[PDB]
Amino acid sequence: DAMIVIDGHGIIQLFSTAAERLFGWSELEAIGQNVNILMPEPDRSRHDSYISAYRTTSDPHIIGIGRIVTGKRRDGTTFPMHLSIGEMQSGGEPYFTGFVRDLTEHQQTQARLQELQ
Amino acid sequence: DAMIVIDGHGIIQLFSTAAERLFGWSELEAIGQNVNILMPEPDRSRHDSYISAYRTTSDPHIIGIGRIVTGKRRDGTTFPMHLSIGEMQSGGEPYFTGFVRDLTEHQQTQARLQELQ
Amino acid sequence: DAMIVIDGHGIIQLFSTAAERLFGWSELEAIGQNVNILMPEPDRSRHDSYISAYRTTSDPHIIGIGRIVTGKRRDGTTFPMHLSIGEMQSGGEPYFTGFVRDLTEHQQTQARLQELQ
Amino acid sequence: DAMIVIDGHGIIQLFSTAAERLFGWSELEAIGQNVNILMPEPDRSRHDSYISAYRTTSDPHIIGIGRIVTGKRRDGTTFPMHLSIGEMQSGGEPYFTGFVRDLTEHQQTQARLQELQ
Amino acid sequence: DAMIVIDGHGIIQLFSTAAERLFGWSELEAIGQNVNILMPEPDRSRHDSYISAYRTTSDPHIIGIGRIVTGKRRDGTTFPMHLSIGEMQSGGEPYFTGFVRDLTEHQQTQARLQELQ
Amino acid sequence: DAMIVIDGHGIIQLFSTAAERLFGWSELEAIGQNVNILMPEPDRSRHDSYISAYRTTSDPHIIGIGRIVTGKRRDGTTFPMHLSIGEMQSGGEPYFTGFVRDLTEHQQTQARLQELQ
Ligand code: HEM
Ligand code: HEM
Ligand code: HEM
Ligand code: HEM
Ligand code: HEM
Ligand code: HEM
Repeated sequence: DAMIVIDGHGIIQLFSTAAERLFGWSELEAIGQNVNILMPEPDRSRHDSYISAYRTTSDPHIIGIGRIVTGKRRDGTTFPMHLSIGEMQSGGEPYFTGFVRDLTEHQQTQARLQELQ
Repeated sequence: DAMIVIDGHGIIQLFSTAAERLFGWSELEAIGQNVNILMPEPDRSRHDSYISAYRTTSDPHIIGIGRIVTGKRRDGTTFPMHLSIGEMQSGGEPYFTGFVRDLTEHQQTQARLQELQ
Repeated sequence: DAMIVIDGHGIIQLFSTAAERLFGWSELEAIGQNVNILMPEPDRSRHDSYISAYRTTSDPHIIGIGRIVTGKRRDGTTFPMHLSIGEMQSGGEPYFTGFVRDLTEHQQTQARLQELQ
Repeated sequence: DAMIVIDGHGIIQLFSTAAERLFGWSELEAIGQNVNILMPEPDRSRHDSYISAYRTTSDPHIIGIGRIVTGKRRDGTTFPMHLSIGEMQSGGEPYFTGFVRDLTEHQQTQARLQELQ
Repeated sequence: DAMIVIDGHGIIQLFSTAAERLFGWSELEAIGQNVNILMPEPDRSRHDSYISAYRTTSDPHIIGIGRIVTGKRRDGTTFPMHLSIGEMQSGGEPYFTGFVRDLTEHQQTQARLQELQ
Repeated sequence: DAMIVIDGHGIIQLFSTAAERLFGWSELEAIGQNVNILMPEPDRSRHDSYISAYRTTSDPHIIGIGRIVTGKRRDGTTFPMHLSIGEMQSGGEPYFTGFVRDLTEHQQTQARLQELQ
């Protein structure tokens, strides 16, 4: 699956090839942008508050738990995806790694089985 | 899973043992019959048009894509199944191979999990 | 997954560690109790009749078939689980083995994919 | 896979259907016999010492670890199998559960791949 | 995996796309050729005798059993593969279906793990 | 599995929790060290030449191919592992991501099956 690394403020630092395939942004396009560009509203506007809340409280909601969420492609289409977040440290500052698993195929098979009785 | 081979007009040429188990027709019973006997209406009556449309346009809908569809047993019961279609040539004429995966178990587990809250 | 063994009257004889983790009862707590404590009503009150009906008729409903059912934890929360039942004999009397697979994760992933369009 | 339950002295108390298929002994034949009948020498003669050593020291070698060992069928043929052992208590005495996974297929595929260059 | 269909004399009748990828022969190249071109000697020269022996005796060695064998590519390189054979009838004559699973990756991983201690 | 990120000179920039578990080095201990500390000789001394050779030639040996290699823990024990390498760019410089899959379990099961006939 796809891999993204962000700094303590949600800025994309590293964007894997698979992330380019999934989200539609090239590495140069994605790096330097806030990770919130990869999700729809309301999560998009709230994303910084999610990171800030974790830095303040150290209380995890997805970190070490995982969660299926809605992601957004550059073309504006949305998709279901599983998200796991790793916490790292480099040069005195926090960095977060995001592993993204596209569940579009799963969602469609399930809806199709439901739709066929 | 089950395997069927048809000629360019939808006539069953080869019918595997697993196809006999799934559809309820023996090989001798199935061979020489149109593949449309394995599906309910409206697909059943439209099936020849689907094959003819592909021979004319060469524009695929399931070939090289795959699709979950409703199949029909000889006893008249229907079931969800995944279908993949391979295109072959033998003695100057087109033949199509169909690989069928019975998704009855999957559909029932899913409906049951949904029904139990 | 979890394993439980009961006598011909539904009394728990053996309760695996994994069963302790899933149901919330320790082995000493569970042993000597009727297996009906592991399920909600109406199955709970009917459970003895299910065992008695099998001893009389020898007609199986889950034995050698399997079934997804709702189980109940000691804290009173319910969960979906797959149940397989094995039939054994020891010292002239019937014993039944129950293999339990927790499908909570499966049910939640499915509901979540459905809820996200 | 196969399931066996023994008392604190290695006597078979319960023998699943799958264990009957794998080992070649029927449930009535197996129950009341020492579990050592299911393995070749030298493990066979040493088996009681393995159980006794655990009761004395409480130091596990397979319990909670697992191990691939050589098992023996009634017809005298041997096979590789994975063994996991669960420890239980019933009516003041220890009982042990053995889950057996036949690895014959695995061993043969591996030897065959090795033998074909 | 790859699929091939032969007549009662070992002549290739149908050759799937995946078979073209695995063996190196195109469908037109393969059709009309004996299936023995897909294996090295000594199996190659003996192959007709294997089919003839089955037609005479009806005693199976791979049919309904399966077997890992050495296959051969057009470029002359050999590889390990699993073979399953289905028996069919069409227009009064026997046809055989061969499902081929390339085990090159498996063999190499295994040899590599062995070579690294 | 484990994840490591290095700069264009083999210096560890990010070291995941799973990498800490596998290699035995904490993140602070690993960061700033050359990736060659994670492998035995001769690869260890040659590692810089492997990276330099890729920067010069752009000719891949593991990048986009994968390879099972011998890794080394801090305690000095070695293990078989599968390695996949991703190539990234950040702030005008190349970075490489390494995904490490511990194959110790696989190697031991295989050796054990071989050793038991
Ligand atoms: C692309 C789609 C994504 C969506 C829709 C999403 C959404 C969310 C949500 C709902 C939360 C928790 C808020 C709460 O429940 O109170 C969260 C937290 C967080 N996310 Fe994202 N996220 C996405 C991607 C990412 C990625 C790729 C990373 C890392 C590279 C990341 C880093 C974080 C961090 C560091 C937190 C705070 C820690 C925590 O609450 O566990 N997110 N996000
Ligand atoms: C048994 C249940 C089946 C059902 C319900 C079914 C239904 C369909 C549908 C919906 C289409 C596409 C029409 C469209 O979207 O415009 C199609 C096309 C086609 N099917 Fe079937 N099919 C079945 C089995 C098979 C089998 C077993 C074969 C081959 C042996 C086969 C051969 C073809 C061919 C050659 C086409 C045209 C190519 C294409 O559109 O990709 N079908 N079928
Ligand atoms: C914990 C949740 C469980 C639930 C909700 C449950 C429910 C049921 C149901 C619905 C039936 C069949 C009644 C019918 O369809 O007519 C049944 C039968 C039976 N159950 Fe349970 N069961 C549970 C656990 C167990 C366990 C762990 C065992 C064995 C240790 C067990 C032993 C049996 C036996 C012996 C029968 C009769 C045989 C048969 O009908 O196949 N049950 N149960
Ligand atoms: C059938 C083939 C079997 C073989 C070859 C085998 C062999 C062994 C070996 C090698 C040990 C450890 C001795 C040591 O390393 O010091 C052991 C221990 C033990 N085994 Fe077996 N065993 C078999 C089946 C079983 C089964 C089915 C059970 C339970 C039903 C069982 C119960 C135990 C117990 C309770 C111990 C002592 C606890 C421990 O050392 O972890 N064994 N066995
Ligand atoms: C390409 C590599 C292949 C090799 C090395 C191979 C080798 C063999 C061997 C060793 C036997 C059994 C002889 C014996 O043990 O006495 C056999 C039998 C047979 N094979 Fe092949 N085979 C290959 C492919 C195929 C394919 C693709 C088909 C069908 C399309 C096929 C059809 C048959 C038939 C019909 C028999 C006789 C039935 C039986 O003995 O079970 N073979 N082959
Ligand atoms: C820890 C055990 C490792 C071993 C034994 C190892 C060994 C090797 C070997 C044998 C080569 C290719 C030399 C050749 O065949 O000519 C290579 C190349 C390379 N490795 Fe490592 N490696 C390890 C870990 C890593 C990690 C974790 C990374 C990245 C974070 C990495 C980055 C690279 C790069 C960038 C190349 C050059 C590109 C290429 O040849 O494809 N290595 N390594």
